[PDB]
Order: sequence, then structure tokens, then C-alpha cells
Amino acid sequence: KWDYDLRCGEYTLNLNEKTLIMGILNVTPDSFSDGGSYNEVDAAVRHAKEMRDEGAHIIDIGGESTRPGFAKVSVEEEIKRVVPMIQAVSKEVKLPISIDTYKAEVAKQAIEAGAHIINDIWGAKAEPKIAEVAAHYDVPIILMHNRDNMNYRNLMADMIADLYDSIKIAKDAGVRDENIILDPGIGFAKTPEQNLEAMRNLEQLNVLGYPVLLGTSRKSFIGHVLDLPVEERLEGTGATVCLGIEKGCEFVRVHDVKEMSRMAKMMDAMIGK
Amino acid sequence: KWDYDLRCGEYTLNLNEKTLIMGILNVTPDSFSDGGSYNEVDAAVRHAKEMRDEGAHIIDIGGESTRPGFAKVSVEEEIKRVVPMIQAVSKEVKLPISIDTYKAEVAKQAIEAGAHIINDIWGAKAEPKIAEVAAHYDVPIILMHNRDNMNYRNLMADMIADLYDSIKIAKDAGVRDENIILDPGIGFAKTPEQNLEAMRNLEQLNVLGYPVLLGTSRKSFIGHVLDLPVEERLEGTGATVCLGIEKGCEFVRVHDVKEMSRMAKMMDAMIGK
Repeated sequence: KWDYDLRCGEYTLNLNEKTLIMGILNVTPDSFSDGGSYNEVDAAVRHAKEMRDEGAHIIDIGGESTRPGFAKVSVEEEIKRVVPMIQAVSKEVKLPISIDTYKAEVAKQAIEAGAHIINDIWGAKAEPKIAEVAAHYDVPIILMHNRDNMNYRNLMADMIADLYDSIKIAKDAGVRDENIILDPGIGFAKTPEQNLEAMRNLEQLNVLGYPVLLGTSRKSFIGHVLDLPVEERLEGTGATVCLGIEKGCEFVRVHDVKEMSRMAKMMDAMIGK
Repeated sequence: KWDYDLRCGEYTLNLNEKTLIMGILNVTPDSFSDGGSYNEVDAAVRHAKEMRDEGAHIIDIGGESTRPGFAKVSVEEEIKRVVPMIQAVSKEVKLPISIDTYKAEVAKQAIEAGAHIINDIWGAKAEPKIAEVAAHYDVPIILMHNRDNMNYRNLMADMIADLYDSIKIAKDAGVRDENIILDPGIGFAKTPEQNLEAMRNLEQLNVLGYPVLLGTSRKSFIGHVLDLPVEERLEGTGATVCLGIEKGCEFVRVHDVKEMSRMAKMMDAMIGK
């Protein structure tokens, strides 16, 4: 299916042998410091090691500007927090690292500090220069579907249009097809019912011809269906991962690495991946 | 899709609103007695109550002749064991009950004692009279794919042929289309690789026009894929349930009711069931 591998500097990810598991690392910020402290970075490192041990192929690192928190915090402050995490994790965990930011300057620093992949929840629409950063360092970029409203004429057709606008921003800036990954942005700019509909029709994203990353871990729409709180969302996350893999997804972005990684492996055997 | 409901005497199961969860009850036999003892029947009742509380729609009860044990034990002995379980569970748990037997005489007793559905792992081929029993009491019968060898020319085509031979035995005896359910007999008479292939092509069973029950809970082929023992098979069972539901299955037969029931509900929301 994929006649290339994803090139991540020192690491290389094969897109055909198995669904790739991206493990979610959120910063736990120390109060009393703007970042780089022992408790903070060691908590990040320890968690990356656990996820590596549990089958994660990628460690995804987010500062405070990004999901789930969305704090109004400067690029100056975000760098003092996010860079020390990347330096330590990249040194101590032999796995590619993605930086979960929409900010061009943060992406740049994160890669200088050792990050291999860019993960943008705004699909290069919040800060287009991020695509230029991506183009220059020659790294993979994940363009997630998002927008500032839920006014859809035809959900899927609009998602594909919206995504394609991100592909065009990325390609105009010099990003090669091989460094583009798409993400349907489940849990963003969608009603619960639209989240379900997006999941039901995920296979449509495949006609754009790029690898697809699915990120449904623990999200709210699972709670809406099961009437269950965030810490009891394992089975529902599971379902979404399984359905995603059946519908052709190459990556899933998850908090519960042990469990989701086992489900992914079993799905792969069944569908013949 | 289904223009009828499954009629189970006092209970009625709708085949369109949701995937129906069949909870597995295996007898724990008291040594020192041939059945009906307090410890044995109360353990069965307590377990049926838990599964009912955890979202099971059907309680499936098996004596010693059936899976997983396969003991060489008489119909006289099997009845003294299985009947007291059915009497107590039917009285104390307001759920339809299926009797997991291939034996015509056991099926008969089990229904007289209060069982509502027959679950035959031999598809009415080990004891054809079981279809006559089914026809007479006018109850649903589950015909599982099985055979005494793995000599397949074309797995799926043979399964469908084999199943159709069971449909013909059942219909000749007077069983109505509406009381026939099929089961692909995953984990029976199949290599691990054939089990995976059957799962990959499950949607083909739908052309026969009958509801399909899937029973993959904790089975060996999941262990073969994950290299994991029976008690760590939750994620892998999960995958199989999810894939089955995506492929149109109406029932799943599971040990871990809480978990599988949550996954089923989420799958249903996503595929629009």
C-alpha cells in the first residue's frame, strides 16, 4: 500500500507492517517554576519510558498552549517548558518524538531540541509559518482537521475540503507529500453526533492519498455515548481505535498505551496488516 | 434490517436496536455430588446476577459435556447438573436463558426446566433430533459451524456450505427461519490462521439471511496472536467483538460482560445501530 517509509531522522517508521501507536505525554507543570525542573522533567521521562515499554512507537509531547488545557501562554514561556522535556526524553527514550503545537516558533525550537515530527491541531491554519518550519527541517507534519465553528453543510465533504486547504498551505511552503499526515480532528469543532458520523465515514479520508492518524483517546463524545467519566473510557476508546484501524488508519494517538497497543496488534492480525 | 423480533417466550429480543450480549455461565461442579447442591447452584445464580447487572441480555448455561471441558459424561448425569441451574437462574434472573448443548435429550430437559434458546456447537449434526426438539418447543436455535477436521478447500465457501447443511437439517425438522441463528464457530475446527481469516471475512455469513452470533471470548487464537494467556485476553477479545459488530453480527457471546458490553454499545453508536 505505502511505497515509502516515514523518515524521522535517526528513526524510520514503516507504514505497512502495523498500526503505529503514538503515546500522549502532557506536561505536568511545576508551580514555582517556568520549566526545566527535576520533578517536572523526570515525571515526563518516566512516563515516556513506561509508554515505550508498553508498545508506543512515538512519544507526543505537549506544553500548556495545546490540548487539553488551552492556556493563554506566550511562546517565550512555552519554550522554557517544552524544550527541557524534549532534550531529556530524546536523550533517554529511543523513540521518535512529535511536538504537539500549532505555533511556528515552538515547533522550530522543539525540533532544534530533538523533536522529529510536528503535530498541529490547526492544520497549519493558525500559523502558516509552521509549514515553512516543517519544510525547512524536512520533518513529518500532522495536519489535523479543525475550525472555529460547527456550521457544516455536509460534514465529511467539508472535512475533506478543510483538510485539503491544509495540504495546499503545506505544499505551497515546500512540504513533500511524504511528510504529510492527516488527522480527522475528532473531538474538535464537532458536535457529539458529528464525531460519531466522522468515525462512521473515516475511510473517506483515504482518497486524499495520505497516511491518517486517529486521535479519539478518552474524548468527550465517548462519554456522551456511554455516560461515563474520563477515567472509565478505555472500552469506548478501544472501540474507536478498532473501527479506525478497520477503516485504514496508520496511527492512533492514545493515553492508555498498554491496552490500545494490544487491541491494535489484534486488529492488525485480523485485517491482514 | 430485521423485520421480526426474536421471540423467547416471556422475553422478546429486538435485533435492530443494539448488539445483544450473551453472558457465558460455565457450571462449577461440586465434587461429592452429581448436581443440585447449594454451593454449585448459588455460584451459578450469583454469576448470572452479576452479568445481568453488567449488561448481559442472555445467560448461556453449559454443563460438563460442552466447551471448554468436553468431559465424556452421560445425558442422565448431565441433566442432574444442568436442570437445577436452569430452574434457579430462570426463577431468579429476568433474562432469557440458552442451553449450550448438542444433545437432544439435554436440550429437551433444559427447556422443560425453563431454558428459552438452544445453543448447539455441532449445528444439529451430532444429534439431529435436537432440531426436532427445537421445532416442537418453537424456540430459537443457534447453529454453530463445526466439523471433525481442518481439511478445507476454501475456508469461507466451505463454512457457508457446512452451515447451510445445518440450516437444511433444522428446516426439514420444522424449524422456522425466525428461530434460526448462525455462529461461525471461531476456535473450532480451524487453525489459528483460519480463525483470523474467518474473522476477516465474517460479513459473508450475512448472505444466508440469518442473524449471526459471534463467540470469540478468550479463545486460543487471540493468545496465538498476542502471545498472552487466557486471563489477559480482554483487549484481544475486544478487537474481535468490535470487528464482528462492524461486520453485521447481532449477538456476541462473552465472559467479560462489563467490558464487552461497553465496547458493543460504543460500536453501535458509531456504526449507527
